[PDB]
Amino acid sequence: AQQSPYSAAMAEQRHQEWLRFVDLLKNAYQNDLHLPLLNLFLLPDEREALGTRVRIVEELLRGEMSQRELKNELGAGIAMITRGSGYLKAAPVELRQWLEEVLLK
Amino acid sequence: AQQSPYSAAMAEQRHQEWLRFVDLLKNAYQNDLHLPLLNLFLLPDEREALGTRVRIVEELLRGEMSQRELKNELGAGIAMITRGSGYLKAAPVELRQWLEEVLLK
Ligand SMILES: O=C(O)Cc1c[nH]c2ccccc12
Ligand SMILES: O=C(O)Cc1c[nH]c2ccccc12
Repeated sequence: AQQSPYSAAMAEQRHQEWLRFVDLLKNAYQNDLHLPLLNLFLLPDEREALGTRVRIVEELLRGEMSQRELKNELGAGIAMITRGSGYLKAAPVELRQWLEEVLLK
Repeated sequence: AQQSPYSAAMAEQRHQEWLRFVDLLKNAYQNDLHLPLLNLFLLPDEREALGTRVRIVEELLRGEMSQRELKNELGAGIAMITRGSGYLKAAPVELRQWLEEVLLK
């Protein structure tokens, strides 16, 4: 319907594969195997990017850090700030409010 | 290139930033917010890569697919298979045993 069968079939396969990762990691957390699982599946630079993205989201929500501090401290230029801001705007409000509670105390 | 206090301090700061993401995601799984959280923090191509890496690891552990089949079906050339094989060999025994259990049924 929304996609032609070739595109739909590939998208469904990718969706199943993504959820398989999500469920594997879900159970790894319950078994205290999440740290080595994430070391296996994410490269060091990918893990660093995730740590830095959390700080970018935190500082965007907090509102105190300047654009130039975002670049110099977190490597986030104008375009990245605009993309990150867009992701926050697109997220469910419930997630955004939860992030505020957890990341901002 | 023996580590200096400067480099050690920055490495520990990056480590704490990574653990902060890990804990944030742990708590999102507990509140059923992991799916929107992962859409915020990972780009689509990064999510696809994680889904494909799970299949690569599964098929490496199962040992049935050939190198040509891994390339054709999963996009994993010989260099990536060598890296992935090395990550599995370096994983802690508890993780390798668990992955064999859950990925191979
Ligand atoms: O080595 C890479 O290019 C990325 C990567 C990270 N973890 C992996 C597990 C299996 C296959 C590839 C990867
Ligand atoms: O847009 C990017 O360059 C990657 C990215 C994904 N989620 C983010 C959240 C905050 C800042 C950057 C990103």
